Amino acid sequence: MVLSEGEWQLVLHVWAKVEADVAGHGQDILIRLFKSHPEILEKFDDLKHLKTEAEMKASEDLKKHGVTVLTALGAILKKKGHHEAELKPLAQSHATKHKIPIKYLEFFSEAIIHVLHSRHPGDFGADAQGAMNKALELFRKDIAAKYKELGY
Ligand code: HEM
Repeated sequence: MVLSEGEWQLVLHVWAKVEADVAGHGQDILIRLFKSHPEILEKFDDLKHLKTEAEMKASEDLKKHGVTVLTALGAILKKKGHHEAELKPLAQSHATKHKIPIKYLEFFSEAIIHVLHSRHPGDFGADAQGAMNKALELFRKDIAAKYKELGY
């Protein structure tokens, strides 16, 4: 699958709203993800004790993890599908060290999309919704293949 330049433009236009407050979006996305999927919280040894929303918002460690994922994903999206080099070390760490099943990445994509609908609807209309679905599907397809390429 291959996105048009117009689709990438819609993706990166709403992504620019995320990067206006990366830490705040990271908190929102991760808190949504951890509440929807408590099994994912269990994968973070430094976070897995967290329970309340106030506790999650107070955690400097959670905030750092939100910045790390959104910064890496932003760099990948700006490759507009030419992301082989970026996906290799991510597959290695997430498959073999963090032990993240591939389906968890779909739950992360769902949390991104939920936060974009809530925060930035004026930049997330019908066309941009479709384009973001496609960009995250392409990311998931390609990283799932990288998981397999490493034997996981
Ligand atoms: C449900 C989805 C995911 C889970 C559960 C997960 C889990 C983790 C964990 C446990 C760590 C190690 C944290 C630490 O102890 O310092 C980590 C690191 C990291 N994650 Fe994720 N991750 C997910 C998705 C992603 C995605 C989609 C990206 C980028 C597009 C990403 C980028 C990173 C980066 C850059 C690091 C630091 C370096 C590395 O270990 O590769 N993560 N992740």
